[PDB]
Amino acid sequence: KQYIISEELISEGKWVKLEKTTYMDPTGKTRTWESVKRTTRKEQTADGVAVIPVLQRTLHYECIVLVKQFRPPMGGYCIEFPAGLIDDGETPEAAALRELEEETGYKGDIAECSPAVCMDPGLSNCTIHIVTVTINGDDAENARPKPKPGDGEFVEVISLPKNDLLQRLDALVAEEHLTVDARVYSYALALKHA
Amino acid sequence: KQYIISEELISEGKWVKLEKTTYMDPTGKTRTWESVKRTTRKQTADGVAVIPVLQRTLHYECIVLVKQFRPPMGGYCIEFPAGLIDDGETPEAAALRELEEETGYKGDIAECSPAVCMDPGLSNCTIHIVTVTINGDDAENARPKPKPGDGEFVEVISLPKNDLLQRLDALVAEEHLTVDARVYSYALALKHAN
Ligand SMILES: CNC(=O)c1cnc(C)s1
Ligand SMILES: [Cl-]
Ligand SMILES: [Mg+2]
Ligand SMILES: [Mg+2]
Ligand SMILES: [Mg+2]
Ligand SMILES: [Mg+2]
Repeated sequence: KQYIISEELISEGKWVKLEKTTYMDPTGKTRTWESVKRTTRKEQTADGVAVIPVLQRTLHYECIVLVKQFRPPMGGYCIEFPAGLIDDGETPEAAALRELEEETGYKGDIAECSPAVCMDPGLSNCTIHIVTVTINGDDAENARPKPKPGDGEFVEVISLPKNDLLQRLDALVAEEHLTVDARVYSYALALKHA
Repeated sequence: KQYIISEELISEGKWVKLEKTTYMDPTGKTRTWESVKRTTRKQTADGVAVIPVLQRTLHYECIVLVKQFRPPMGGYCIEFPAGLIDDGETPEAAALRELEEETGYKGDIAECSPAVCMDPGLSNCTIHIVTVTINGDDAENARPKPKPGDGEFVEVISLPKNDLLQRLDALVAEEHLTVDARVYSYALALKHAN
C-alpha cells in the first residue's frame, strides 16, 4: 500500500544527511517524514556490522565479548557489540571478523550472518548485519589479544559470562555513568527469558 | 578521559536535528563528530520498546510484533511495539499505552530496563525496553482493539517465542521486510541460550 514519493535533501554533512521524505499513506493521502541517512553507503548490503562474539575456552563458561568506547552523539561511554561500517567491496563476514580483530584483538570463526536489520527505522535508514562469531580462546592466536585500533579509535574490551550477562551489565551500569546498547540489552534479556 | 567540548547546530527540523560535536580524544587531541538528535526529548529516554510475551494456556508462548511502513527505510519493518514517551509519562505507562494502541493487547509489566542506546555512533536516541506479559486467556485480550493515532498504520504479527529466529528469517525470505535489530538480537539469544 505505502511507498516513497520523493526524498528532498535538507542538509548533507560528510557522514550524515537529513531528508524530507514524502510518502503515500494507506488511505491514499500524501504525508511527510524527517529521515536520517548515512552518506557512506555504496553497494554494501548494509551500512555496518555488529559482531556477537562468543568466547569459548576449555573449562570456562562461554563469554560474550563487548566493547566500551566514548560515543560523541551520546556524550558518554557506551557498552556495545564490536561493530563498524562495511568497507566498499567488503563482505559482511569479512567486515565482522576484521572489526572484531581491530577492536578486541581476537581472531574469530564465522557462525552465522543475519540479513540486513534496521537500527532505528522511525528515524534512519541505517542497517547492519548481525554476525555471530565464535572465538577459540584455547588457540594461541587468542591468548594475548591486542586491540589494533585505527586512527581515533579508543576501545576497551569487556568479556562477560553468557550465563549471567544481564546481571553483569546491570552491575556495570550501577558502578559508573555508562549506557548499554539496546541490542546488547535485548540479547541479554532473551538469555534470561530462555 | 573523553568528553564533549561543544556542539554546533548544523540543521534543525521539526522532529530531528543534526549537530557537529567537538570532543576531546583520549590523547588530548580535539576531534569532531556528526551527531543526530531528536528535538522531542524533555524524560528518562526518547522512547519505549515493548517485548510483549503473549501467554495462552495450551498454546506456545508468542512474542507480539508489529509491521509498519517506515518512511526512512522506504519499506516495511518488523519491530517490537514502540513509541516515544509523552511529557510527564513514566516508561512503564508509555509501554502499556503503546502496546494497547499498536496491538490492542492489555498487559502487565514484568521488568524495565535502564535507558539503552539505539545507535550511539550516530545519535543520542535512547529507549527503555519493557518486558510485558499478556494474559491471552483474559476477556479483555479476547478481541484486542488496536487504537492507532493519526497516521499510524500497524499490522500485528504474533510469533512463537520457541522458534522466533527461524520464523523471522522466513518472513524476510518470503515477504521482503526488514527485521529490527533489537528484535533480531533477542531472537538470536533465544537460540544461543544454554
Ligand atoms: C569519524 N568521524 C565522523 O564524523 C563520523 C563517523 N560516523 C558518523 C555518524 S560521524
Ligand atoms: Cl517474561
Ligand atoms: Mg566500531
Ligand atoms: Mg572499528
Ligand atoms: Mg510505534
Ligand atoms: Mg503508537
